[PDB]
Amino acid sequence: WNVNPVTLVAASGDTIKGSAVPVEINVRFSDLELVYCAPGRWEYVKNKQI
Amino acid sequence: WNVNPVTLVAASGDTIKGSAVPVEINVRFSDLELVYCAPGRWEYVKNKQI
Repeated sequence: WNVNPVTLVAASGDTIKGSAVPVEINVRFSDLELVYCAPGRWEYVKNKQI
Repeated sequence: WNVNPVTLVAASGDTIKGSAVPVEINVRFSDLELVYCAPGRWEYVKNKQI
């Protein structure tokens, strides 16, 4: 990540956050903690890495 | 930790960070989180005691 990054795709339905469009991560190091959150949501730890 | 300090060690092999010389964790609490990272690197969260 950076270089060729993530492409994060939630499929329709319950959003990860906001408008559900696929999120991308430039952040060089990164680690992704995401849970399905009862209001039909996928939590994402904001800006983080090692 | 604090008090009697830690010693993290990188000896030859791959560098933890930078020069691989042993990095010493002073701080009272600490959380040691490192990976073996394909650029031969062991990255640990700075600060992030418990």
